[PDB]
Amino acid sequence: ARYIGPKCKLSRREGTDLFLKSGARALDSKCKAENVPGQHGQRRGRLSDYGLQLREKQKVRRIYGVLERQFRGYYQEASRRKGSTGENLLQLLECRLDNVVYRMGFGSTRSESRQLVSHKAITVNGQTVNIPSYQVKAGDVVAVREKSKNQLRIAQALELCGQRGRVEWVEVDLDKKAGTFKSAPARSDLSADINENLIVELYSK
Amino acid sequence: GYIEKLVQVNRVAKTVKGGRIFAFTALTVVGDGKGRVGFGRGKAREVPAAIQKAMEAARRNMIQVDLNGTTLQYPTKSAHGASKVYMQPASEGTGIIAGGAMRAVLEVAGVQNVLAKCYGSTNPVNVVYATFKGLKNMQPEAVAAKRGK
Amino acid sequence: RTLTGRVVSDKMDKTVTVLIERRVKHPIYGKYVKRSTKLHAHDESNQCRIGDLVTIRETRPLAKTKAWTLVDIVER
Amino acid sequence: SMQDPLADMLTRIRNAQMAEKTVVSMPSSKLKAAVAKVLKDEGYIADFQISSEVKPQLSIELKYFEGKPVIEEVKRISRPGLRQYKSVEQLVRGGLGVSIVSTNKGVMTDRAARAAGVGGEVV
Amino acid sequence: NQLVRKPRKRMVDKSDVPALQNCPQRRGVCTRVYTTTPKKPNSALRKVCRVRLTNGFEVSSYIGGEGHNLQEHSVVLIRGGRVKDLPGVRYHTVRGSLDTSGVKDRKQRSKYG
Amino acid sequence: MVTIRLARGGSKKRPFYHLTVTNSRNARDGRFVERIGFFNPVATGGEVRLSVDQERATYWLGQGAQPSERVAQLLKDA
RNA sequence: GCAGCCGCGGUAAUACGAAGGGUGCAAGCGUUAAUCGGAAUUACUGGGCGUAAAGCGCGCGUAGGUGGUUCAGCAAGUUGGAUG
RNA sequence: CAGCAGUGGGGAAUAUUGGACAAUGGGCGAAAGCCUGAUCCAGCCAUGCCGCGUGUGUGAAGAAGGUCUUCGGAUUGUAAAGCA
Repeated sequence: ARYIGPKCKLSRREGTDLFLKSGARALDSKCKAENVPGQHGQRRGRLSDYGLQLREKQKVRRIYGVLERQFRGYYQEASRRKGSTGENLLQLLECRLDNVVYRMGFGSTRSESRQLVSHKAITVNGQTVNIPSYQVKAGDVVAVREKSKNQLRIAQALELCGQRGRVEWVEVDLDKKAGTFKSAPARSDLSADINENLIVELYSK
Repeated sequence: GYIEKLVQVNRVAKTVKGGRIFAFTALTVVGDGKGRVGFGRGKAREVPAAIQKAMEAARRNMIQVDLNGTTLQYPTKSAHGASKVYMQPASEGTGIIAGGAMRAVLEVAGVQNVLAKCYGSTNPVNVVYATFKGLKNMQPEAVAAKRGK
Repeated sequence: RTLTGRVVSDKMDKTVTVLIERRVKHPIYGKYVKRSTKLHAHDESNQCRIGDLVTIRETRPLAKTKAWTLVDIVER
Repeated sequence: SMQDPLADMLTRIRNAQMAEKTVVSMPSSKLKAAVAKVLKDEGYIADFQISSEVKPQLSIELKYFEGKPVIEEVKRISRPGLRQYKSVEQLVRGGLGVSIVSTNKGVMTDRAARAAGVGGEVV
Repeated sequence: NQLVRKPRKRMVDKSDVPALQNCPQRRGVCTRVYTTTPKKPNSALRKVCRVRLTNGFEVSSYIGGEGHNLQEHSVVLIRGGRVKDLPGVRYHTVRGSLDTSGVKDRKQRSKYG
Repeated sequence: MVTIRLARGGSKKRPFYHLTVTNSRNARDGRFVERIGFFNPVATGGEVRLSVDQERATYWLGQGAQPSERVAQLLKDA
């Protein structure tokens, strides 16, 4: 593997939020942010194609937490399945089990939804799945195992379900902490800061 | 045309008594994404004063391309000089799997299922004429053979 | 069950030699070429002549290198 | 010597579409100069009028279809090895006016079961 | 018909690494260790080792350190790769079957503080 | 003897058998005459345990082929 | 000293060797070797030969390759289906 | 030993003198069984390939140590040493 280390220094690069933080607030105030990662990022130039194709692959790949081994295989199961591989790439990243623990809201962000599925706290259909790559299917419960319920940062993570906006392709019973992966999203339910087809542009050079 | 796009810029030279006097040449394509494309060449001593002239001359000499809707009409072949260009249709999920100087002309005509390939010379000022003649010389229903097929 | 050839030799006792022409397609260039087979057949009545068009069928080997027999002379 | 006569049709046609000649006459033969019937049924009409007694010359009445002709590229013949003997793997260029076929039973194109020969496209 | 009577023969491409016959590395012994001078635009005093390879072949390899100690009968491994300045060398002595030393810190093939 | 016996497909600790009809002189993983259906000892829900195709097993037991001792105690599952 | 190519280095070095500080991709990561690709650079698909490499110095001719037109038959190539 | 393991040797380079016949073979037996380095398995090795592993949806307290003066600023830039 996972990216670990400094997560303040991540979000300057590409530009937006990317949701990689620590508590209850927002984006971009206590780490004095107006500038660029690099050797000297105080003068710029030439924000065009290849380096923005490679921003576009590497913006997605730092949200979800894949490395390029898994991510290039997600290009394979896009170009294998029929029709619209740019959206196929994003549905595969949204059916991911540590992504859904975020999209259900039982986890704080994805890198503590990765670490919450991995310590065997999430059940899918009455079992234990601890792989944060388990593709979930249309109509699976994604519940929480009943040994990690009274540990409060599970429940303390449930409040930005309302404050980040409703996801509106799950349903989640907060009484038993048990979601239901209702269906996969399509490319109007995902944020518009990403350019889905500029990863397909970064394949044959 | 409003999705302009530069292809190549070249520092060309000339000798006088004093020595090499320089001038920059830009080749630039201009389209609208719907089947209208011109290409333009211009020269100036500075880079952006020549790109402008390449934008200018490409907004005149534009051509209505008789496409099928996001693809080519039929697999075609064209050539200007030693440059030779094969273009065809693709199905629906493909993009512009051509490349280089053919990628710009087959982007600003609003095609996005190409699968084009160029042989012979790869000099982009003749590859651009050779793509331009393939696109100018198609017709889907304007067969004069008096039929429905 | 049958090949058909032109007799190209008679000079052996009780043995005739036919050429069986076949036009195969070339495996890479696609030209249809002539391509030849020179079999030995068994004419026990010793009566095929150089130039005869004959029909041969396949039998058990009658000599070394001789495993076809004469069926029927087509034309002469 | 002259030893491909229906590539001499398609060249006498092509060189007169390249000029603005009205009529092409040529001393050509039976059913593979009713390639000319196929080419100027699917296509247009002519008079086309094979007309003599012992030098039966056929006369394609080419016409010019507004501005610049409708035969752009024809030839694509076979004579040796240049060839189509296909089983459908035959031409589909626009899927239109496709490719004259020259084999065993009747000169046609793309309608019945199968069995290729050779010719070449209107456009 | 001309192609049918003799087809198109493809041209073989010889190796530009003739010694070490289809092998990644191949050890030899240093015949002689010396310096020679680069081709016309460049100028340095670049350390070569003429090595007698264990195939019986006898090639000149480059020593790409920042200072070495291949002392006239050492037992180097060589690998392919031309040095463009030195006319007529085709190999590099790899750095780590005998010696590696220095600072390098921006490593392989190197040493490890 | 022509014999009817099991051939190991599958993987390590996850066996899978094939009910081949072979020569009994051949190796147990190659050169069979036919394969009548499988047998799967680690089958679970959705996976069959045996598919033993009793019209060709009747042909070969007609021709005088020998089941082994497990194939004999798997054609008693009918 | 670098370097796969263009090439770098001769006094402010983004190319050589470094703590001021990070783009990869990660239990990997690099460079050697080999293989095909890009190579339409052996071109059948799909190339050329006045001047870039490339028309024998010219004939005549053996094998071969190819062959005008019409009616008929034939059914080896061709074509369709079936079966193995 | 061109059976398995292992040696010296060559070489850029490639393993354990292992366990059991428990399974599926095969061999003799009427059977019990007795054999079986086939095999099923354990060693060793990133050699491949797949998966996984290194606590917080925050906050100046902008600690030092690392700086240049852009002598306020950029730089570790919605970080920690607290934690439920």
